[PDB]
Amino acid sequence: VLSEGEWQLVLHVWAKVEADVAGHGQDILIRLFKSHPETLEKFDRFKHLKTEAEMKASEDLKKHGVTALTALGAILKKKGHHEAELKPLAQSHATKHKIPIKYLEFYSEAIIHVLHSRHPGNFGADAQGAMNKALELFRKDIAAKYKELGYQ
Ligand code: HEM
Repeated sequence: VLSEGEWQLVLHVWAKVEADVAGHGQDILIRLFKSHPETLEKFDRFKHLKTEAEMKASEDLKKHGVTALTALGAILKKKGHHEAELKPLAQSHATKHKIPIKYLEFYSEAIIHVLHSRHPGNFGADAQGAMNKALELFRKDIAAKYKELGYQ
C-alpha cells in the first residue's frame, strides 16, 4: 500500500507527463525497444522498425504510446483501488498479446528513465521511490491475474 504522500508524488509528476502524453509515449516505447529488442517483436505493427529514427518517425508508434500512457494514467489516478481498470488489461495482455511479466518490468524501467529525463525537478529520489512503488503494485496485481489465467 502506498501512502497518501506517495500517491501525491506519483500524481504530481504524472500531471506533468500529461502536458505531452504523445512525446512521453514515444520516448518510453523507443527506450523499451532499444534496451529490450525482444519487446519490439510482440508488436506486429512495429517489428518493421529497425532504427531509432524510424521509430521516432512512426505516427502509428506515437498513437500506441498515447493509448498505453492514457490507460496507465487512469490506473494511477485510482491510487491502488484500480481493480476494474487493471482487470481488462491483464486479460488482454496475458491471453491476446502474450506479454511476459518480465516485459512489464522493462516497461516500468523505461517509464522511470524517461520521467527522470523530462522532469528532474518534479522527479527527485522521493518521487522516484513513490513511482517505483506504484509501478510495482501495478505489476503485482497484473501478475496475480496472470497466475489465475495460467499465464507464464
Ligand atoms: C504500463 C504498461 C502497459 C500499459 C498501460 C499498456 C496498455 C495497453 C493498452 C491500453 C492497449 C490497448 C488495449 C488492449 O489491448 O488491452 C495495449 C495494447 C497492446 N499492448 Fe500494452 N500496455 C502496457 C505494457 C505492454 C508491454 C510491456 C507490451 C509489449 C512488450 C505490450 C504490448 C501491447 C500490444 C502488442 C498491444 C496490442 C497493440 C496492437 O498491436 O494493436 N503492452 N496495451
